[PDB]
Amino acid sequence: NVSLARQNYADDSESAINEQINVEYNVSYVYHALFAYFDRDNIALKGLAKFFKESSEEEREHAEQLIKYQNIRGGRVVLHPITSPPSEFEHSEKGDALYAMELALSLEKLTNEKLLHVHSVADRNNDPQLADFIESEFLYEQVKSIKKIAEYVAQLRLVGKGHGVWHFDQKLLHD
Amino acid sequence: NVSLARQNYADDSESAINEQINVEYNVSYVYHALFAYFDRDNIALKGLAKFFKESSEEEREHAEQLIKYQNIRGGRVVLHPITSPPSEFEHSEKGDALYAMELALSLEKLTNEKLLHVHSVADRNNDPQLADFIESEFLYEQVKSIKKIAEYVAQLRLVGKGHGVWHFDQKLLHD
Amino acid sequence: NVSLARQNYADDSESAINEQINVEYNVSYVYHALFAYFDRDNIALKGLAKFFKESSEEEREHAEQLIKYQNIRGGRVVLHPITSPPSEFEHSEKGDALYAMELALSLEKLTNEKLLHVHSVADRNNDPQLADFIESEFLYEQVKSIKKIAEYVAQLRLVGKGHGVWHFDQKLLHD
Amino acid sequence: NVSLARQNYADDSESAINEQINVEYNVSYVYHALFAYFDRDNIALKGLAKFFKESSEEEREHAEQLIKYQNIRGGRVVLHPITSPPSEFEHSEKGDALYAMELALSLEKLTNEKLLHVHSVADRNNDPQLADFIESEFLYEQVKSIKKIAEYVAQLRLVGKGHGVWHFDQKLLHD
Amino acid sequence: NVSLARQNYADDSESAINEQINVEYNVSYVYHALFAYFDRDNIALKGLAKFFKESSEEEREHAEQLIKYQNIRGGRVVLHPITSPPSEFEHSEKGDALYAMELALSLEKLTNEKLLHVHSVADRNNDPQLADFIESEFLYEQVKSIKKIAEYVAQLRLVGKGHGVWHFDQKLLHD
Amino acid sequence: NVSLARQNYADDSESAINEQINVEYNVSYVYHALFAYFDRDNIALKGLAKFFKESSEEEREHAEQLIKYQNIRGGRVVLHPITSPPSEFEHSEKGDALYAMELALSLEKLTNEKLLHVHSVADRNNDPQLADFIESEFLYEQVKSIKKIAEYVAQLRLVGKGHGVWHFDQKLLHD
Ligand SMILES: [Mg+2]
Ligand SMILES: [Mg+2]
Ligand SMILES: [Mg+2]
Ligand SMILES: [Mg+2]
Ligand SMILES: [Mg+2]
Ligand SMILES: [Mg+2]
Ligand SMILES: [Mg+2]
Ligand SMILES: [Mg+2]
Ligand SMILES: [Mg+2]
Ligand SMILES: [Mg+2]
Repeated sequence: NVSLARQNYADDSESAINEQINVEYNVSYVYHALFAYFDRDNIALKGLAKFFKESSEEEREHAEQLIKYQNIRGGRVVLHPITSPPSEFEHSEKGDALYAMELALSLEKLTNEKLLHVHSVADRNNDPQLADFIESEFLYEQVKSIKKIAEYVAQLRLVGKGHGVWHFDQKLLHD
Repeated sequence: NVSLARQNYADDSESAINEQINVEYNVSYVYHALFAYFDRDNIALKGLAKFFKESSEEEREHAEQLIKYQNIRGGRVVLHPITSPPSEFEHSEKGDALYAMELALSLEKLTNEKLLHVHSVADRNNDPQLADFIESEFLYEQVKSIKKIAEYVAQLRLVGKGHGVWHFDQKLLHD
Repeated sequence: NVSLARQNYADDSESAINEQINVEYNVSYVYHALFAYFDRDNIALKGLAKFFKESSEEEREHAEQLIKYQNIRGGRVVLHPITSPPSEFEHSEKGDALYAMELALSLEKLTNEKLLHVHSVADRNNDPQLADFIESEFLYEQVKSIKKIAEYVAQLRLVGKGHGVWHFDQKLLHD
Repeated sequence: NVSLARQNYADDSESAINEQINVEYNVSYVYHALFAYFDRDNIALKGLAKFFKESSEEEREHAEQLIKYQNIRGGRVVLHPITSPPSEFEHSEKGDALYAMELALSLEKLTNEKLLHVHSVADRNNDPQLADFIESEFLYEQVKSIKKIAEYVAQLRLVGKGHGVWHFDQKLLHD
Repeated sequence: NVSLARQNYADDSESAINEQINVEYNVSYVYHALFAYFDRDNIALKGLAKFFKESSEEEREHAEQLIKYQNIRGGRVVLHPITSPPSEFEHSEKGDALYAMELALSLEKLTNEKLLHVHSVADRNNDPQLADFIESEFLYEQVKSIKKIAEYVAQLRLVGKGHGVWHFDQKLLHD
Repeated sequence: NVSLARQNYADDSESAINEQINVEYNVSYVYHALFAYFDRDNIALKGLAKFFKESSEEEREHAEQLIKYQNIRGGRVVLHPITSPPSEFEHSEKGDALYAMELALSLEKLTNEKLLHVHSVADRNNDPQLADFIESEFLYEQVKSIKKIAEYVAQLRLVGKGHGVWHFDQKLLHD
């Protein structure tokens, strides 16, 4: 029936973790839609495809880590529906590549906002282990990832459409 | 914005592949709910949890392989919603372990049924490349997986609840 | 009682596989009779003996693979009687060696005809996995084996009886 | 067309060796039916299946060794029909595993009885080479195999049906 | 003078294979004309030259594989004329590189159409071995090749004429 | 768009190189027809097949070297049609092997005559680099190949038909 491990773990904290699992899965799914777009033969931006596919795997790993954490604390994992992401990332004015990177950046900042919410739930329930788990396993990697993608945005704006985007994509491919 | 690779690839086949991606993703998600249940401290069947987690990873890799195939043929990948799986796999008369394994078996047979439909879609559109992709990459591995899981069901019925289930789980844990 | 794996597997397909198991065993047994003849001290064609003994092992391995396949699909293996092969392969006009190779060739073509029958049973029962299993695991190796033995027939006809047969046998021995 | 090697080798002994080849082949075939039964998905005793498959291979290698011996002595090898073995080894009161092992034990004792007759055939024809071939290559290995299988029968009676049988099977699987 | 191997091999299948051999040779020859053009000192696109030269060698290897297959099945190889390809691939609007890569794409799709025709001939003559040979040895490699070249077309359109084309060519050279 | 490398390179020399490219391709094609004949299951001369296959590859490599040379000198490669070779090489009185080796000898001496023509075109046009290219890259290998094949003709005449030809062929196979 009941968890024998659960201790100092509030219903609201359990719920916030189940919510964060769903955020990470949904963002993982959008990254996989981004991979599927740039992997098309008529788009053919293989570095962007690779980067978005690796980002999809990374976010799913975050989701799996939170599932494991939930059970460590004795909460119960509830897996919520995963929403259908858009399929098309065409943007004639910005170029598809810059538009996709700007969307990835907004994806990372949304994830960060959600993580900061989990942290506030932990603090208001006096759960220092949950607060530390979020800080040490997610918050620092999240701001590093935000800065990295913001740098890609800046570089894609600098090189311009056409040859420059293709070249930035080759740099992404071989990193 | 049109595929330059696409040839002899019907919209019928394109949609069946997008449906199969969704089937594999949903089955992967159910396997992750099964992992999350047996990973609970009060269930504590580590072999079952490991088997279902690795099954979840395998089904996700099937989805990603079909995504890449779609783009090879010049179809457009559409990622459909992933439905929320059940969280509870308690069953007093069968025991949780036998019940979960019988559910895994029906998951694999449902996947096989969907795969056989994709193959008939290929045949009816005279798409021998798609037919052979399904046969060579999925259909043989699928009947092997169904037999493996039916063997686990038989072994779980033989050893009985309690000590026997825990012992079967340890064997799974070390496979 | 009943197979839990069996799915899309017709009674006629199960029967055709049990029949093919018996074909492979019977051909394996005739190859072993061929080995036993050329291994006689007064025949003393050690390359032919070796080739026929390895062919006997190969065909028995085919029989064992079909037994395993039957259980993978959830059919029930029925092992039918194995017929007594002839013991003597003397042929004064052709020479024993050429006569035995021509018989091996007819053995391989009979096996091929039986395999093509299994395949037709699979197609008429809409069993694409069985059809692919036969194609990918048997049909290609079978035509390669038929061409190889036909080449031995042609070479044995070319070298002629006596010294030439003994020499061709030495070539077979060291391959 | 006559053997130049044959010496002190009675037709009595030649026929007894051809009979022993047939005994080993029939026992090998029964062991393969036992493999095919325990390899079923609803039986799923992998250790038993492996033991019986390796027993089938061992008995076939005995047949092939006797074929080679026949030709060493200058007898003519005759390969007799191999009879269809039973397919079903279900036994509610003993349990399938104990029943099958007791059948294996009687198979080995029947083989031993046949071997002892071949030895008496050698003795009554003053064929000390044949007698010593039987003693050195078969009779000691045969009593060792009978004792090993009688030990398996005793262990299967001790552990009882259900969990115990599955556990004994796992020990067999890792031997 | 007659094939002893030939079995279940229709005259129409033999002809379709001989036609496919000629298609592979003609495509190989056109690739060699593309190599000879981009290897000119005043064109000097080394990566495209290398790619077209390796494509010519691989298409010739396909022709040789089909020759060997014809003899495995016991048909007779007939080698037909290889027609003269164009020598000039100058295109002012598209640029030579994009024009040549679009031409390569249509050559691969033309080969694919002929392969699918051979497949249909095999199906119509109930030749599952020939159907499987085309599927497993040619059709999958062909769709991968078509996607690769369509990706090259997309990249050549993205980078534009002049510096971009030269840069894409360097990428192709070192891959 | 004109060659910037071309220097002291006469139109007649350019044309003689394009003619020689077509000579090597046609000879290569005939060697492939010889391979396809001796690769038949009812001919089964594996050494002759291997020799003619590698001769075909060698002559095609000569053609490609002449293509590269043409571009080094600034001429334009023109690829002419490749005529259809014979498919049958049966000769009852000589035997197929001796007849085919005598045909290869004629092929090599014809190629030699064409090369000596290219050399005389170079001399008439005071093109010492072309003359030296032909001398050092082709003429010496050509007389060595001619002597090699003449030696094969003499050995095939000496061993006679049947066992001798098969034996010579085995020697060729292991060279
Ligand atoms: Mg994350
Ligand atoms: Mg801290
Ligand atoms: Mg799957
Ligand atoms: Mg076989
Ligand atoms: Mg296939
Ligand atoms: Mg024995
Ligand atoms: Mg080439
Ligand atoms: Mg090709
Ligand atoms: Mg040459
Ligand atoms: Mg010189």
